[PDB]
Amino acid sequence: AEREAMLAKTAADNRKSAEQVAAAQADYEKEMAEARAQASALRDEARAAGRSVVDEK
Amino acid sequence: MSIFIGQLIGFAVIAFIIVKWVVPPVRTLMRNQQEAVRAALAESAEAAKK
Repeated sequence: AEREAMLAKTAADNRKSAEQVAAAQADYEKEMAEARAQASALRDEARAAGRSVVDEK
Repeated sequence: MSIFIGQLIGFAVIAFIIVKWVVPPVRTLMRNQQEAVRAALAESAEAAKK
């Protein structure tokens, strides 16, 4: 029974590992993309504020 | 006396036959299964490490 357990769990752990490398890659990429998107939005807001201040002045 | 000896020679022949032609397949069969199980334990260990 435990022979079986080990074989199957080893299967799922190599599964976990193969899925977890992809999950770490995807999560790092998602966090990086979110940070870059927020940076771009901050730069765009800075440009919009510059346009507003130049227009008002 | 004579019967014992003759059946003892017969047992010697049987032992030789099994050791030469029956022992190699079975012992090594068990042996191959053994190798397999140990290497499976090994794969499990590796996966745990992974």
